[PDB]
Amino acid sequence: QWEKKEAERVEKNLDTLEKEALELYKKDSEQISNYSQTRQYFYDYQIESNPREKEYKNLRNAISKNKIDKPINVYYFESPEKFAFNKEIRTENQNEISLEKFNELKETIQDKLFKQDGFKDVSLYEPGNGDEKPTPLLIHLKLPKNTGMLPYINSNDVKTLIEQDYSIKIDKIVRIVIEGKQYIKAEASIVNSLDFKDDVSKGDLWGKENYSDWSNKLTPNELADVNDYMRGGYTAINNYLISNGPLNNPNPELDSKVNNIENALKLTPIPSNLIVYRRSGPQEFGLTLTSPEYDFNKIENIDAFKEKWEGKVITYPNFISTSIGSVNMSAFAKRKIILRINIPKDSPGAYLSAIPGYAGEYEVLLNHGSKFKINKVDSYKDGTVTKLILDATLIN
Amino acid sequence: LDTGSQTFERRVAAKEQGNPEDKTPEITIGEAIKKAFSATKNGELLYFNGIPIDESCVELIFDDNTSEIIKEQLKYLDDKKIYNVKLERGMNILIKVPSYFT
Amino acid sequence: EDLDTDNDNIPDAYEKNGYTIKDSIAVKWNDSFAEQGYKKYVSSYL
Amino acid sequence: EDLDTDNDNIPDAYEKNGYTIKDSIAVKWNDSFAEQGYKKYVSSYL
Amino acid sequence: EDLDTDNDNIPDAYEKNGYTIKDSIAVKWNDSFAEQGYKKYVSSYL
Ligand SMILES: [Ca+2]
Ligand SMILES: [Ca+2]
Ligand SMILES: [Ca+2]
Repeated sequence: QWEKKEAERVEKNLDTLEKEALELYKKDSEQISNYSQTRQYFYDYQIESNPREKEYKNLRNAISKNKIDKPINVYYFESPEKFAFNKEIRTENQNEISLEKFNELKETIQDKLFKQDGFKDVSLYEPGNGDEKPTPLLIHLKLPKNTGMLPYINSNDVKTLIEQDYSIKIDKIVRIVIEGKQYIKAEASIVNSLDFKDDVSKGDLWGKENYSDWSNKLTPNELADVNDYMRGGYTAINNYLISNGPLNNPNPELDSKVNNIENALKLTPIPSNLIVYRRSGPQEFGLTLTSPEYDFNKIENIDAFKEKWEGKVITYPNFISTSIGSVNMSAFAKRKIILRINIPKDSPGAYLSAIPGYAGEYEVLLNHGSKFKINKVDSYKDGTVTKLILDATLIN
Repeated sequence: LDTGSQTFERRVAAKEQGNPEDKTPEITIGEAIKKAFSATKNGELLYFNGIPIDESCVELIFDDNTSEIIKEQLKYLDDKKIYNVKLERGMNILIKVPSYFT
Repeated sequence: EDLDTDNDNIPDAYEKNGYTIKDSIAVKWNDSFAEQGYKKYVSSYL
Repeated sequence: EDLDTDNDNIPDAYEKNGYTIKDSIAVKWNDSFAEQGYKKYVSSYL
Repeated sequence: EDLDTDNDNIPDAYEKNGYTIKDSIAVKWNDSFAEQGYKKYVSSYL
């Protein structure tokens, strides 16, 4: 009864708009959670003028009002598709889990990183009798200190609503038996990182805070090649690097060009873990706008792109100019693939847009030839179009 | 266990007889006594706080059912010591420490 | 197939034709392990 | 192959063959660390 | 990511070698600030 009264206490000493948000959540958590997941990938006015936006904000600002003082263990069910397991572990009626499917789920979640987002309802105990057990996969996570967790009551039980803004690393999975059915229990960890999903104000603030003292320690030749890379020559450098230079056409002055722009990135590494974004076109995945595969409203297209790229390692021979804002721009509003790179600490690269005078806004650059492992491929709908988000990570 | 001045009561888990799906590990009466009283085992001697509670240094009292079970089981093994019976879920063992011993 | 109408983690065919429990899991009754100590159960699948 | 039927943070083989606790995680019982003071535990894996 | 086993906001190395609190954050004990008024704490990391 203590936790009951504490949850009913927290749910009275808060704003009335927050009460309205949470009460709307008590019935329509589906589309609210979908919005908290896919909200960051629209336009500025699209985000602000959206009706479901503000109450999200409200409920969001409720979550952050109740932080915990010590790490807390939580448990929640999860579908295996959330971890790029595109098949069934066991039918919801079956009771046993095959050794083969277990080993497959093991080898497909061995050492990946899965970024999370949106609202999530969790509990503080293992599910038992009467509890809802929808999926054969149970995640046991440890939330760190200062993590907003709002307890609430759906008129019969108590739940803990949190917002997840981290990436999960599954360590070990085990077979469990609950009430005569076999489940998979996975141990997860939190791998925090820096993120500025839509509020790019904080983003470029931190950027020009950290890299204002960056360019003032460069040689005039490298600053020259950096600024003529910025001002149009980047196209030529990209189609020179992807033209197989160092093996087919050794170009001395362009080799000097590329080595000076590459050394102009390994001087002040990225100081923390960043969540960087980049819209891109079909020409990088062996596709074109006139191909039928680009029509991602086809279930078979999403499935084939998953089978062809999910869990693979892409290698980009040219430089990857990227942005730290999930918001859609008009310069590349026609692109439909969104690569979401995770950059670790002490990584080569730099936020070149610290010095004004560039077309690309909030743009970061990292060394060419660094591979990206794709951990997850999911999709969302911008208006009528179906665009794909590609949770990937820098694998050095 | 009854030292003479104070007693110590213990419950030790044992396996059910007619049950294949009972996985309770099966120990002997000596191992059960050592576990239940934190006794120290030097070589062959079992010691409580300062008292030897060896099978020969104490008096083992049972009820009729336990006395029966132990009597029947002693006939089927060498080294006929009571501290080697298998503790079948219902024993009522009472170790009594003697007041005078040599 | 395996179908659980009453939702008690024992399939219908097992409940109507016979089953036992091994490692906390319901298994279809085979007479061979009548002598290993396992008992045969039947119950209502509704 | 690891397996925890009763879901009590101790694998099945460890419970049915012996284990001990080191830094709050169950480890398989090696006969070496009996002189360090560790004890050997057995339990029901069900 | 430093190791905290018992989940009490103090890492293992700090608990077993010496620590002190500064601005509500546990920091590794340096003997330089013993005269600033800080005290050296030790506790069990389990
Ligand atoms: Ca049934
Ligand atoms: Ca176990
Ligand atoms: Ca600690």
